Amino acid sequence: SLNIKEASEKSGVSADTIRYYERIGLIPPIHRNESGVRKFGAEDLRWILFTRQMRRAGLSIEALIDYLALFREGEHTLEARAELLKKQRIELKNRIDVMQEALDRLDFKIDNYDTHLIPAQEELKDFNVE
Amino acid sequence: SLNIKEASEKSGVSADTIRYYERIGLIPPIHRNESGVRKFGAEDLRWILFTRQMRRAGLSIEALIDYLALFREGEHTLEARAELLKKQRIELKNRIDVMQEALDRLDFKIDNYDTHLIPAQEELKDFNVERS
Ligand code: MED
Ligand code: NA
Repeated sequence: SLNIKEASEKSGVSADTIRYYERIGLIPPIHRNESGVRKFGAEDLRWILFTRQMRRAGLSIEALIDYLALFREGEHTLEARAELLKKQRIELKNRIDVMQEALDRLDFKIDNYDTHLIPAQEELKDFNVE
Repeated sequence: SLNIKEASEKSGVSADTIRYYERIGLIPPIHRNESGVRKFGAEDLRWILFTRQMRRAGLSIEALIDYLALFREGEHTLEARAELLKKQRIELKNRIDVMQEALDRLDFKIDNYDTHLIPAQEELKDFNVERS
């Protein structure tokens, strides 16, 4: 198993972020060895990586906290977990759709520079009139 | 002409957000009337709308300020403006692709629940009624 410094280097998540994840219930409680120190197993690293990934994708701490809490309650929460993730999925896909509309807008503007504005050496206003 | 209240309503952007965009150079300076109040035209609204959409997509405030600055400088900056947009495009595409990775991960986990874990639980409940 890994100590926290090793877990940080492996996950690309800072040691203090890992401490925070555990304290507020984003990742399961971590084993403490005889000397009082955290020792991280494979499933701990998987929770760390999942948290890092979902947070960077915009899922809130509060949803992720709820999901781990249901997970720790065991099999009687399977249906509530599938539902929670399905709600997060729709929200995420909506965020993706928003971002893609902006990328499409940027692509249109860039095509306009490449195809029209730069060859004419004209601003869009200029060019539109002609 | 629109006033700021009209421009805020039409653009879906708060009046204080509009004032902030002008103040820091995200949108071009707005014409003032004889009273000193702002009067908005169509290109103003087009800039407010572009700014809002781009900021919401995470384009940096500093990139958008540079883009307007180039625009205001004139025709000689056209190539530099396309390069700026192209750089922002790459970075936005990368952000989207990372979000899509996360979505694929949620779908995988959701398929495991709906395909495997829940019907497994359901099958056991049936076994237990049809054995009782
Ligand atoms: C470390 S996240 C694992 C997610 C798990 N609860 C599942 O059933 O797919
Ligand atoms: Na070890």
